[PDB]
Amino acid sequence: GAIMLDGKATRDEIFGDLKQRVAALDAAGRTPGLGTILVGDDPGSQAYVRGKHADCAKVGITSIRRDLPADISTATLNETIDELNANPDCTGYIVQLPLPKHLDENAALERVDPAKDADGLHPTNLGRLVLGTPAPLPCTPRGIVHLLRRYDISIAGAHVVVIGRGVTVGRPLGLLLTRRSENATVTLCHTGTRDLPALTRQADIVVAAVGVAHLLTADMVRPGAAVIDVGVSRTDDGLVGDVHPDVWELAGHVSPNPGGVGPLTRAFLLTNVVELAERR
Amino acid sequence: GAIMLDGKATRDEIFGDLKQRVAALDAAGRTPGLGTILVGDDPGSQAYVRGKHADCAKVGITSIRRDLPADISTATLNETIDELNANPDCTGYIVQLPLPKHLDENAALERVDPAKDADGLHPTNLGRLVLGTPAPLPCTPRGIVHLLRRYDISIAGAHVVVIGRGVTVGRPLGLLLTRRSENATVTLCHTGTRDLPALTRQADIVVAAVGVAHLLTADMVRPGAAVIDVGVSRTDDGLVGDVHPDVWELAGHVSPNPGGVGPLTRAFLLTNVVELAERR
Repeated sequence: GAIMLDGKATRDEIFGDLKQRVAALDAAGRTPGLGTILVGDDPGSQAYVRGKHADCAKVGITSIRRDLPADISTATLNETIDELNANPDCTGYIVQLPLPKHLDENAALERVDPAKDADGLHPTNLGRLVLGTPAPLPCTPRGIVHLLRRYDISIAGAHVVVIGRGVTVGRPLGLLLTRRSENATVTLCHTGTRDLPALTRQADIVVAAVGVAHLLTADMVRPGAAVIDVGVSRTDDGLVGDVHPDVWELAGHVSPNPGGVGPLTRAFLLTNVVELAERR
Repeated sequence: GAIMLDGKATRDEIFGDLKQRVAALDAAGRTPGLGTILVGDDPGSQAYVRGKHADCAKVGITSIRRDLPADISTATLNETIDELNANPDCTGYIVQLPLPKHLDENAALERVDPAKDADGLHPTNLGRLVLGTPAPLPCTPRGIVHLLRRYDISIAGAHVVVIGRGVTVGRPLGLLLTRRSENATVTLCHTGTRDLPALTRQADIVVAAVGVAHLLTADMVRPGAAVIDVGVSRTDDGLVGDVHPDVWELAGHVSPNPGGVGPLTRAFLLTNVVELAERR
C-alpha cells in the first residue's frame, strides 16, 4: 500500500534546521520575533495562538503577544498594527481571525506591513505571487510542496489536481505550483466541478483541500498517485479529513490527516519568520 | 465553421452602460478621470495612450495626460506617480510600459496607489482577487469571461483549459474563473505541460494565451468547444496567433485575434475606472 508522507518527522527536521538558523541570528545580534494580535476570547483562536507561540519557544523565536479585549476601537487596533509594523524585534506577525464584528477585518489585514507578513496572506504578497515578485509565501502551500519534495515526488511536469479553493490553501496553491520553479500542470477543482472523479483519476498528485469528509475515495485516484490530505471538517464523529482511508490501498503515497500537512503548516510559519530575519 | 466570437457589439454594449454610469457619477459631482504616465519616445506606447484617451472621451471620462521625456530620473517618475496618487481629479491611472531601461519598472508599478490602479495589475489588487476583496480586475481575463458569457457559453461547471501563464492573462484568469461567481473547473497548462492535446481535448473552453504560433491545432480541440485566441508571437511573416486556422472547422466558437477579446480588454480598463469612482 501507500507510503506514509510523515509530516511530524518532516516538521521535526525543519525545527532542527530552524533552531540552528535562529542561533545564528541570535549570534548576529538580532533574535527573530513572531508577534500575534489576538482580539477577544474565542477558545479556538486562543488555542491557535498558544500553539504558534509554543512552536516558537521550541526553536528560540521570541514570542510577542498583543492580546486585546473584544471591545477595542478601530483606532486601538490600528495603533497595535502600526506598533508591530514599527517594532524592530517583531520580524513578522499574524492577526488571528475572526475579529469582533464591529471591526473591519480586511482593512486590518491590509494595514499589516507586507514586509512583516509571516502568514504570507497579505494581498500585496499574494499579488506578488501572481506577478512573480519574490515575497512571503503562504505556509500551507509551502508545506505541501516541501512534503512532496522531501519524498522525491516529482512536481515539474506532474499533473496535479487541487480540490478546494480556500484563500489560504487551494487558491494560492494553484499559483504556487504553476510557477516556473515548480512547473506542475494544475487542474483546479471545487464544488462547481462536474465529474470530479474523471479528473482526479488523471492526477499524478491529488491535493484534497475542500473540507468534505472522506470525499476522495480509492475509486477516484490513479494507482500510484500521491495524495495530500489537507481539508478538515466537523462531523458528529469528530474532526475528519477529505480522504477516505481506502485510498491507502492504491495510492503510491498518502499524507495522513492528522500528522501530514498540518505540522508543516506551522513549520512554515516559523520558516517564514526566520527567512524574513535572514533577508533582514 | 465555428461561430466568430466578435467583440465589437459587446464592447458597444459596455460603452453604453459606462456612459450612463458616468453621467450618474457626474450628477453626483464625481466625474471620473483617467490618467496616463507616458515616458519617452516609443511610438506604439504613444498610440496606445492616444487610444485610451479617445475611449475615455467616448464615455465622458476626463483625460489626464502626464507625458515625460525619456531621460527622466527615478525621482521625477516618483514625483509624477505621487502627484497622480494625490490628484483628486484622477480616479485611476496607468503607467505605460515599457519604461526607459534605467528606470525600475516594478518599483514604479508598486508605487501606484492600488486605489487608483486602472489596469487591475497592482499586486495588492491581484492579491485582493485571490482573497475575494472587491477591487480593479485585470482587463484581459474580464474580457475573456464576458465575451464567453455574452455568446451564451456556459462558465459555471465548464472545464476550461488555459494554455499559458502570463501574469496579466493566464495566471489571473485561473483565479477569476475559479471564483464562485464564475465556478469553472480550470486546467492550467504552460510550456511545462506534458501531453497538452490530451488535456485540451477535454475542454469545453480552450484559452490559448501562450504566445506560441499555432500551437492549438484542430486535433487538439473537442468538436463544438469554444476557443479563445489571445496569444500572439512575432514571426517574420510577422505577428501570428496561438490558434491554427484549421480549428475553425470543428470548434463551436472561436474568437478572432484581433477583434475578439481585444475590444473588451480595452473597454474593461474603463470599467475599472468607473468602478473605482462608484465604490468611491
